Amino acid sequence: MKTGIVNVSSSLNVRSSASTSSKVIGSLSGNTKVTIVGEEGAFYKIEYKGSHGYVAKEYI
Repeated sequence: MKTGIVNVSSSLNVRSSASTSSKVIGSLSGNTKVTIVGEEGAFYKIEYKGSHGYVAKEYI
């Protein structure tokens, strides 16, 4: 139930998987609400903008 808050930094690149080679695919907004839904590697799974992208958990 409890959601996580994205670290209101200044910039954050969203990948397509727990791989850097995946490259960028979209940009997420800080302070955005995301209902976590699983995790893999040094990244977590989320669902926003009707789409899904991986994000670092260490930064959050």
